[PDB]
Amino acid sequence: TTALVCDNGSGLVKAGFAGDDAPRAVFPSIVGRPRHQGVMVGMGQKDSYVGDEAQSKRGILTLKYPIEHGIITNWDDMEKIWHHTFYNELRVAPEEHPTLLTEAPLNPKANREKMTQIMFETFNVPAMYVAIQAVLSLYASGRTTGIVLDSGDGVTHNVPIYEGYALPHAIMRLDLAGRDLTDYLMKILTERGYSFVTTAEREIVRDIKEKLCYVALDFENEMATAASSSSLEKSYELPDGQVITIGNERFRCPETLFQPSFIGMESAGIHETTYNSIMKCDIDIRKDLYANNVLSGGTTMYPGIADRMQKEITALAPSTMKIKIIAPPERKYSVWIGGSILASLSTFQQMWISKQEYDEAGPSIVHRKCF
Amino acid sequence: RAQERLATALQKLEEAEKAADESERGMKVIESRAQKDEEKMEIQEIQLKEAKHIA
Amino acid sequence: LGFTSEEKNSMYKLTGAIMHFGNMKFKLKQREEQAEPDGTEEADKSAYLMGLNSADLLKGLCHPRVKVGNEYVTKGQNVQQVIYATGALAKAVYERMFNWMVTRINATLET
Ligand SMILES: Nc1ncnc2c1ncn2[C@@H]1O[C@H](COP(=O)(O)OP(=O)(O)O)[C@@H](O)[C@H]1O
Repeated sequence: TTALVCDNGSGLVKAGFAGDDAPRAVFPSIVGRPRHQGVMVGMGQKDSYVGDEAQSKRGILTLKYPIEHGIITNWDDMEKIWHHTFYNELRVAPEEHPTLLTEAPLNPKANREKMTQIMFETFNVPAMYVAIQAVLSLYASGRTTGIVLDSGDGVTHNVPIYEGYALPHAIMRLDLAGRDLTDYLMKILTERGYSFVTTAEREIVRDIKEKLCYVALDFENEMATAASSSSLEKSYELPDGQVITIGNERFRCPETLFQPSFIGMESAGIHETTYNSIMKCDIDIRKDLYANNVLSGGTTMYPGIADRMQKEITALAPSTMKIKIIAPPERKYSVWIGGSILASLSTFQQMWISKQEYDEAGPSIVHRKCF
Repeated sequence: RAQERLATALQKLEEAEKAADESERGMKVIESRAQKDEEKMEIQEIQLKEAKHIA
Repeated sequence: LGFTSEEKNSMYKLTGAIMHFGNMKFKLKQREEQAEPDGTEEADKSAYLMGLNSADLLKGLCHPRVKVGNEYVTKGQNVQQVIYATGALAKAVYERMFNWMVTRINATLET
């Protein structure tokens, strides 16, 4: 028997089998519904497209995300997403496969409980288990000690771990992520006359961000050089034309991660919440944590983010300490890699939540020692 | 009109191969400069370690 | 036996390539955890034997590419990982040549 590893996240579902090097099914977690009339009789069109199919018909659908900030807010849409993942992208019968799911730290309890209730009643899996994303990042990184910064698409968090013991009082969670960066980039593109208002134009803006944005090493000097020269201007070709020219908002967008006041948040940047989690930990492990600062998730994929975060954390920490930032090239999939590793471990086979345990104890079995 | 946009396509091809050969020569000179930079930065990282050790 | 002289020549050279795999040398990078080759001579000669490009084989050892859905992303490696990969490659090619030699033997014997 094999276990499935479904890493949902907020905006990119990626699933596969336990024991592979990568997910075999990566698609956006969107559910589209047609918003126009529909004239051709006999077209036999459907009522809701999910996944990558909804990306080809953006000009006709209104796109919803069923997961806002880690939290699932539309259970019907999420059930559709899971059905698509099981039957159309993977082509497996979920009644004969254990399933490992992930979630972010410090979410509501009903999210997790309703998740397992769905997975047992509707999809009828034999076993299941929910894992923290940062722990799986640390498995895939090849470490057992380090502070992991997992910037996804809805939520960012730090989780310090030492020798396999997680320090729950030092976990930080921040609701600034790729979706907020996309909204900020849409808002500041209007300074040059481009306007993207539709949910289908949000995707165009996301592709722009992924392809052109980067983190500046020195924000003020980059602003000065963009004001003076014109060597930063880069062009992008929309699905039609009118190539858009992007100047300093190439790096003003991801700078929101280090200055969350740009989008009117009160909190501090990711470098500063990382340092604060460190100083929140004990004193005997701070050196190892400084030396094992692990990045993962898609929002950590900008060019220059590792160097920027090292500069900031080095300016913060004492001078006698060597700061190191681990940023693999397969960061975007680290949670899935770690999930596959963990589910393939033979020690883990006693940690699943079997269906009989659930039937006898209710969905409360999930927060129990069966974590 | 076919020969017209044809001639423009050909002159675009000329200047485009110009841009391409500039791309390749530039990337050669810049990869040489790069390798030089990493040689320098590694030798100076080792020298920084030596200095802190003597300190 | 049924097989030509070129084929014995290829067998011998393949075994010599397996022998040349062992002397490869890798170092960590400047301020990262990535493996990069310092010695390239045995790499060049092993590629010239194997029928591949030396730079291409070095790139394939230091930076594997894996399939994530419909895209390819490059995986990172350190010295221990690249050494384990080299050893597994050598064991694989040897065992492969062995099994195929047995197939050739059985084809010669076949009535
Ligand atoms: N190369 C890139 N540069 C910048 N941002 C990226 C890049 N690739 C993906 N992203 C951002 O990462 C987000 C997806 O992150 P992901 O790892 O899928 O998190 P989740 O799985 O929780 O949705 C997207 O919103 C996208 O904007």
